[PDB]
Amino acid sequence: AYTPQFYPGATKVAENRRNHLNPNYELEKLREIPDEDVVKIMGHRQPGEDYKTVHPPLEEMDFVEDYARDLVEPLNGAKEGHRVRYIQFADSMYFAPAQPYDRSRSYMSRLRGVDAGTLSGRQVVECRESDLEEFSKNILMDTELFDPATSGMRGATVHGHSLRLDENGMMFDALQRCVFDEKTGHVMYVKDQVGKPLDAPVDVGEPIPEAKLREITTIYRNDGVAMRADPDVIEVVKRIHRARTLGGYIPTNETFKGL
Amino acid sequence: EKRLFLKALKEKFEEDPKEKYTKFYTFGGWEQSARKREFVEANEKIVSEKRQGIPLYNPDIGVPLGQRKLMPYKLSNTDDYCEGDDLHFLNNAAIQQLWDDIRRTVIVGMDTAHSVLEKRLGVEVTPETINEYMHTINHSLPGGAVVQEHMVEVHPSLAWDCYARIFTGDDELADELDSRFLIDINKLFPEEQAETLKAAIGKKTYQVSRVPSLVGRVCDGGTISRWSAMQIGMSFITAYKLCAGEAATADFSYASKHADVIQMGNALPGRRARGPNEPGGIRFGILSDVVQTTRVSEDPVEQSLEVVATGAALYDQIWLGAYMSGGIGFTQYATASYTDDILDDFSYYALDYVEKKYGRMGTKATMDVVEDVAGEVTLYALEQYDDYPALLEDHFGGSQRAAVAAAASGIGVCMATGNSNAGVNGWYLSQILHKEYHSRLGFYGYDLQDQCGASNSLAIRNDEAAPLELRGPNYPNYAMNVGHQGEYAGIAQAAHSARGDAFALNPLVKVAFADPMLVFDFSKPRKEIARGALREFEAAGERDVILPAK
Amino acid sequence: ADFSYASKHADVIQMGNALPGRRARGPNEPGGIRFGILSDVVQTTRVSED
Amino acid sequence: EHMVEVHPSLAWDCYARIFTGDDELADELDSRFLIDINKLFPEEQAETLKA
Amino acid sequence: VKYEDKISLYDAKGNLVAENVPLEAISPLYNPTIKSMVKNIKRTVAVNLAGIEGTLAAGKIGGKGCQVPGRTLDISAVSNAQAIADEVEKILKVSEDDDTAVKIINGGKQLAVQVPTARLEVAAEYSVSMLSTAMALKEALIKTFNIDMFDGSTVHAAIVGNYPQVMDYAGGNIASLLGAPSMMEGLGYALRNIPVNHAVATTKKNMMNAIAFSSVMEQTATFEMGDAVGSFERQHLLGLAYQGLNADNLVIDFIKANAKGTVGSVVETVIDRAIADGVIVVDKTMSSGFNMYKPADVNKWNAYAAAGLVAAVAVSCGAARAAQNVASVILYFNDILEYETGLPGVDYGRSMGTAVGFSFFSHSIYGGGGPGIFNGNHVVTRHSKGFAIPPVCAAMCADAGTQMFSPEHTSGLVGSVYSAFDEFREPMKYVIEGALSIKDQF
Amino acid sequence: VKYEDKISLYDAKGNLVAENVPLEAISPLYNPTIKSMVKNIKRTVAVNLAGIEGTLAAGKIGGKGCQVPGRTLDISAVSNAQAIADEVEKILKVSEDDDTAVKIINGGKQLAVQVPTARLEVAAEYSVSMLSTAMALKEALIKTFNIDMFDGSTVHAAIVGNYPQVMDYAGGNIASLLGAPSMMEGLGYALRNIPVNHAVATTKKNMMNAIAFSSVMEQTATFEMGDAVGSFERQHLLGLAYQGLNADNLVIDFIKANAKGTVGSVVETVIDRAIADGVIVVDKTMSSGFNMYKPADVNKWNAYAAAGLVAAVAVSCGAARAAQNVASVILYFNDILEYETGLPGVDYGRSMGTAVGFSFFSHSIYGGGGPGIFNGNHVVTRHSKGFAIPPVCAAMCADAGTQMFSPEHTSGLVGSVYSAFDEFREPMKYVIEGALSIKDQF
Ligand code: F43
Ligand SMILES: C[C@@H](OP(=O)(O)O)[C@H](NC(=O)/C=C\CCCCSSCCS(=O)(=O)O)C(=O)O
Ligand SMILES: C[C@@H](OP(=O)(O)O)[C@H](NC(=O)CCCCCCS)C(=O)O
Ligand SMILES: O=S(=O)(O)CCS
Repeated sequence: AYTPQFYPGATKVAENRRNHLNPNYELEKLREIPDEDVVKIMGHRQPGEDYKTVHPPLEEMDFVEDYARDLVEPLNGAKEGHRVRYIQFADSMYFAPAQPYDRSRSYMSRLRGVDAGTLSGRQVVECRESDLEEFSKNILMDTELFDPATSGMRGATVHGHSLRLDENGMMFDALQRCVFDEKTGHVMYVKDQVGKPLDAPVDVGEPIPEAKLREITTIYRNDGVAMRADPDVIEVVKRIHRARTLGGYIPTNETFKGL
Repeated sequence: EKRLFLKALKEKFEEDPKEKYTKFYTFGGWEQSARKREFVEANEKIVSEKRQGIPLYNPDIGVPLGQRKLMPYKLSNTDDYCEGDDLHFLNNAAIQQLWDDIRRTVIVGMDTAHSVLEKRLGVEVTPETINEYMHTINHSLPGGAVVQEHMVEVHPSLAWDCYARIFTGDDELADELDSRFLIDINKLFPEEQAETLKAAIGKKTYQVSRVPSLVGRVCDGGTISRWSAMQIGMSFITAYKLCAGEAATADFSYASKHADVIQMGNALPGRRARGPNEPGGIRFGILSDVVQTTRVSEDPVEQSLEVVATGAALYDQIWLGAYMSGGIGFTQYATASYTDDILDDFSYYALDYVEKKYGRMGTKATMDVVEDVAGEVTLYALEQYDDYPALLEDHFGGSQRAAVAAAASGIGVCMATGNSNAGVNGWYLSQILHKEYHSRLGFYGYDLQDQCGASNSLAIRNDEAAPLELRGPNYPNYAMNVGHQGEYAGIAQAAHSARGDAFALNPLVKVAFADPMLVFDFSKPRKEIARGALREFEAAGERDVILPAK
Repeated sequence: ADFSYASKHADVIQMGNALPGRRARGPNEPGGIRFGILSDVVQTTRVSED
Repeated sequence: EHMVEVHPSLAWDCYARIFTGDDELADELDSRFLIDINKLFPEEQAETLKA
Repeated sequence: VKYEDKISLYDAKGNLVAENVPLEAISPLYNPTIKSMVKNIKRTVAVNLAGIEGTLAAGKIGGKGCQVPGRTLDISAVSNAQAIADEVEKILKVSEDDDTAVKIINGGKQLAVQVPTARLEVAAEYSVSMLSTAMALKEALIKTFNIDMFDGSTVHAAIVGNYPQVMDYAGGNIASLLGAPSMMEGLGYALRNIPVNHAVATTKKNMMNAIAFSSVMEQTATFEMGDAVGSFERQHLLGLAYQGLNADNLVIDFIKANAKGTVGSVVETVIDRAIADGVIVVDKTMSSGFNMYKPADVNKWNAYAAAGLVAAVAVSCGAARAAQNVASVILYFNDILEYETGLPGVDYGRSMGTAVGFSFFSHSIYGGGGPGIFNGNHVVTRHSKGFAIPPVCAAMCADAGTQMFSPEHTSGLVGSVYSAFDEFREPMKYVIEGALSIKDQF
Repeated sequence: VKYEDKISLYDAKGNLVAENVPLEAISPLYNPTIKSMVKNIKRTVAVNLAGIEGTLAAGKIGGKGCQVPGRTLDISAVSNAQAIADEVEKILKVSEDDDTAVKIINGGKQLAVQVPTARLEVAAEYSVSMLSTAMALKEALIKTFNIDMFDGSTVHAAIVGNYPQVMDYAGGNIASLLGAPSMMEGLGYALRNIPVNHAVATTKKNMMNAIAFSSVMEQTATFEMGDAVGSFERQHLLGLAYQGLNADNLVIDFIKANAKGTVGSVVETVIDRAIADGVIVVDKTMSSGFNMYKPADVNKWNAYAAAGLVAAVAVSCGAARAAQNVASVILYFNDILEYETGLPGVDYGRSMGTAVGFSFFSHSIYGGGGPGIFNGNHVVTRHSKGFAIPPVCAAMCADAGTQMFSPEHTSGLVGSVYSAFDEFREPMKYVIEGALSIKDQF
């Protein structure tokens, strides 16, 4: 077969990107947030009530016979017929454990039937509500992919990915969804991801120490690991650029001899 | 004999209007006109200060102007006189605002957006929510940015003419909505007209967005639709807070700003390459619906003549005058249709003849009625030109005579039959009868569409057939030549004024342009052009707050 | 007519070309100005050597 | 004869200028309407533009 | 022959049909089926008789919210509709052994007229079909019901609608698959006008047939645009064969191998197949591992990547049973492949750019419409030369009714008209048969 | 078959060819020569190799007065014209035996290429020829002179001038008889976009052949626009037969009868011939003694009037030997005919109006120019459906050199390239032959 590498490079940032891309790598979990708490922060449905449906279950609806369409096993949320919801994250440029394009690549490499979108200060993944909650609790929130200080589950107003951290090391938030409790040293979500307040704040753990952030981050920085310290990634990027240029000029084996 | 144009001829000409002789070369040249002297002084000051000695205006070169008496111009149905220079579209702010108000208007229907919000997005839609959305769009349309101080915004005083209005055929929703930004059909139209317009519109809700004039000044006419759509989308996603995903937001965006958009004009192809909301894309029925005289007047001739004046001032003066030719322009071509009561007198005679012979709308459109009505009106108009030498001096160009007589004939035929194509056929017959009568017509080619018209009036071929309401400046015969389109719009309006119709082509445009918030009130275009010629018209789009005072 | 044709198209230089069809815009619009034309519009080349 | 005209105050920015790569023709031309390549451009740039 | 490439043809069920088929047997310039579909698209016009009757009865001439009082004609077009069809066929008829097919649809409320090819052999463009049909319809309506001479303009407005003023058919009741040539994105862009929803509805929501239809149209258009000329012809032929016609069964094989998989697993299977087939080899091994890969066959690698892109779209959208994933799937399939192998993606980044276009066109408030209305004649989706659109057909075929722009909403009339033709309903099977009929001439 | 009226056939010298030829024998839908002309006009492209060499040598890419310093290539296209033509033929060839030809013109200074018809069968429009030729030229120039990879952009700008930014070929050195589809002012106007100068230069300034070429193109366009279908077809068939091919020798007879005459004499001759042939009869005698006439055959009277209009234009512009009288002659022939007989003009006033606009724009400041720059696609001369342009072509053929925008100034490359084909140069003698071939099939 083919044993897949996942990313070029020898630095810690490249290794962390490879770990995020690897579906067989078990992400280290750093907190325990109950499923109902994740649902409450998500703010789409009330925990304990049934999922709303967009269409009848796939068994009830009638489809034409399609051999190729029936080869793919559908998600359970699709099998029942649940509405497609989203979960959005903002990542700080100051050593956040996960970054937008890294998040999107890991999502499309690890999860089934997801819709990932990448912005400079935003990253959103859309899926059927039940499966979305499942992998939001299992992977997105409980593992090293999330830091309650440098990253934040937030829709609506996203801003602060490029700003400096506040006095507690937390990313700037214009809505203040999460606050720092100095008595216990934990971050508490006082609002859900869109901005409506929660009746009971939910403890999402304490901020990851900066020393661990330096080791688990996936961003290149002059103060941290710089791309100049990882010439292998730059060479691969330049190779991709040259291959694109040669293919767009004349796509033959002779023009690719100058690769 | 009593004629409607007699009083203007008495005021304009010192001799008797029936007198066949006068004297020339004794008026001092351009000094006989105050406007020319003001231009000379302004030119001297401007050259010396701003131009650093480069000459700008030199009356001494070219034709010696003012060899004859430069007549003043009345405005039909108005008791005020102005020089011909004040009626130039560049010197008249009223005409500029007339075009600005039409250019910056986009009508968007909000029923698919409401249905998508209710069902797909799971958000309730109530009259309170509609009022909140109207507040949001009114703040955001000119230059606003909602709850975002860090975002750059346009100076509010720079867009004081920008409004977002709403109207609906649903009575209960109409009275549940805020009257601050509602176009009330019931209180703006007569009872029968309001009922007809509500029946035609239905039980649907529409929003009218008036993009600020400055946006159309800096950019082109195709900017208006994009500006409206962007601001509508922003206001919709701000007022209504939706926790759905982003694909659903794309469906909502289509439903809200690309589903029921009504534009004033279409884009033009080939050598007239232009975007939408340009005067060459406005159909004659659309322009008839823009003018609101059916609201305040029951006289069919006046209703047709207001549309004639608006169409002249737009098509001949702005569109063909500058958009297509440029230069001094075609002011005296269009003013001949709305300055003195010559066209008013001819159209009133045509209406009287039709009422006496065929009744108000007492005949089906046949060839014989077209021929006899058009011939009678043309003969009357031509003999009126013959026996009043001052009238012939006033309309010195044959084009500013052929168009007036043919418009009278077409309006008469449209009164008699109620069919616009019959009216245009009468127009063409009048044109050829005029040519045979006076051994004369307009300019060179000028009658390209008048020799081609008779065959294309009732044609059924692909590029030749269209109802006169669906025709416009992009119609292949009407594409180039001046002196026709403004009268074609009036004939199209007269086709419906004979039936007492509340609208001609689009009820939504008729309701949208009844808005009291418009700078140019389309109820009396002639009066507003008169006001603009007197430098008493407050136009929009002026960058006074971003310019130095010195 | 010869003068008119010359000045309307034979010897005329437009800042921006027309954009007929989907774009639907006339000539001398900012969407028709090429990058070299805008480079030639700026006159810093004749007043500075940097 | 008998035209209306636009207000000169609204067209003070309207200019018709003439420039030529022919130096002999540019010599006996009214400098009011002339865009002088020699005066506005350095020597090498003026020569390149004229060529 | 000039191409030594051989392909094995598989049907939509994954069964072998033929082996060692020359690559040019599926070329648009050689395949009889593609020629027939192009001719039929050019000469087929759909008429809405019920729409004409409704517009004339209410005087609804003129477009969006337009209505002319007093210009109302009360005719029974749907009641007659055999008489009208006979008159239209008689007018459009050129000879006796002549196509001139006019057929009744939905019991009289629609007409499917096929203009004879004789009127198109002496036409420089395809617009003769719609204009001739409109003229014949106007004459038939004026003659059947004795319309007065002063209402022919009303009849014309009801049939065509604003045409002399608006150079198009906006408020009319006559339609065709190709738009006006003056309203194209570029020169030769006429054939990239059929949206994804039309392709899905014509094939009756069959994944492989819709993919084949979209790919055939897109690659024939690339041949028309002059793109598939000289050195690019091989790449476009391989793209068509491997992305649309399921050559070597790559799409079905990848889908079967990733029934429970993700986009990353599809990328892994694609790279494994490319390595096993000799398409790509190891360029060099860097210091930090990561043996770089270079293509031993550039065009074949592009074709393999396109087939894998279609398979990844099918896998993801069959897992979600929603058609909203297409943009992200294409974008991040290309991204993962590029940064996994060091190789270029599908169409050398043009597929990724078009996927970004899809993303911002269907996922925001500055988004507009859904994936069902995607076509190559748009400013947003024109950038990929027939490599990003066919996967959207699979995505929309896999959708379980969660889209506002569903094929049933936007392409019912199109499906009813063009589903009668066998080459349109099952493009894959008949294209394969046509390729088989010209196997021996190469 | 459906038309029972026969016509005679005379050559350009007035000699009889055949009698009792059915009217449909010259129809665009039946005549093989017209079909061949339409097919060949879509695939023939003119290449200016000397222009390419000059543009590349001086960096004249960009268009009017545009130079890009630094982007200068020194190539010898004219010297290597044979090799370039061979490479272009190899690139454009479909299989072996297609009708692909690249002939050498003016010692390699020009190229006349004909893309194969197989490349146009699967094409929706005619733009495939120019784009394919541009791509073939780019590849041939790149692989003949080893042009750097960073200069293919300059080569493309030399061949087509601004195409991605300007949807046209304006600054390029490639041309065709038909204009770009984006320049059409109406649907079906593709065949109307051939300027008068192009037609005159193609026929080498032969009056009768230029008339035949222009009339064939205009009437085939009217067929394409859908105008000549149903009850309108006979009028255009007779207009093509009589005005364009002098069916009954009407044009030559009128010119012979008015060798030293004026327009009024031509009008009198036309009326006398129409009365003698029974086409028109006396309707009534008025009180003043005026004899009002009515047409016994409306379409035959239209054809007679059109032939007389062509004859009058020929007589007047041959007496003056200047082509600036066209608009006045076309206007006043109809103007005096209508008020001499009481009968409608050549096209029910549609040609007279075209003349009233032609007189506008040929003698004023508002646009237009010389008569040679007008065409059926022009906004000024699009109004007459194929009855006004052939007279303009005849008059421009009769010109002695008083026009600045002569065919030599405007159509040098197009005329020289398209004059090499006998079908385009002498359309009269080949359309007559095509009609004779199918004489017995009706
Ligand atoms: C030079 C032209 C050719 C042409 O393309 N346009 C001209 C001139 C042009 C210029 C006038 C320039 C200036 O002020 O000196 C403009 C304004 C077009 C422009 N944007 O430059 C114009 N005419 Ni004209 N032009 C007009 C008219 C006319 C009437 C004049 C009737 C007559 O007394 O003989 C005649 C046509 C005719 O053949 O009959 C006419 C001709 C002509 N017109 C003839 C010859 C003029 C001559 O006297 O030597 N104009 C009129 O009939 C009134 C409206 C008037 C237009 C301006 C306005 O509306 O104020 C003006 C419209
Ligand atoms: C063709 C059109 O895209 P559309 O067809 O998807 O509207 C194209 N772009 C648009 O989407 C429309 C407007 C530009 C908006 C871009 C603003 S960038 S700032 C917002 C960032 S975010 O909203 O994505 O987070 C245009 O009109 O320029
Ligand atoms: C004919 C055509 O001129 P061109 O020869 O194409 O430049 C056309 N002019 C016009 O339409 C002139 C209309 C306004 C001036 C005359 C009004 S009577 C145009 O500008 O596209
Ligand atoms: O009279 S011309 O046709 O020259 C122009 C009229 S302004």
